[PDB]
Amino acid sequence: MENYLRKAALTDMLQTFVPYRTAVELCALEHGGLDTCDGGSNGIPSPTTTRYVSAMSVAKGVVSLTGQESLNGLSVVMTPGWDNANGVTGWARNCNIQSDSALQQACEDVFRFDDANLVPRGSGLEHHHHHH
Repeated sequence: MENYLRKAALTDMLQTFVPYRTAVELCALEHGGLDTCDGGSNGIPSPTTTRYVSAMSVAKGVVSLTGQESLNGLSVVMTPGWDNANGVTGWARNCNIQSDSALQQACEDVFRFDDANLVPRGSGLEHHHHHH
């Protein structure tokens, strides 16, 4: 339930992302593009792993964290939005761990996500059958 020690670790992991957020915003602001916000280009450092970091990728400002801490098998998908037309500019968080709901309990605590601020994830059904 609590898991404060691991939680604070995940908190620090999130706190490590915080500085990079500015770089993400700088990218989208200066280059006017989310498309330029990839790891290893546009001033954004190349995707790498620190001692505690297991894996992380940077794609169009979106960043996936994989097997981080006890959350082995789990992948967190941080999806920043930059849509002035939708009045939205924030980071959407999602925990994808299919085999271990227990790990989700830990990640969702720090990476907590509101219904409106989570990127939708589904099994097998991602394609939208609109063209009939």
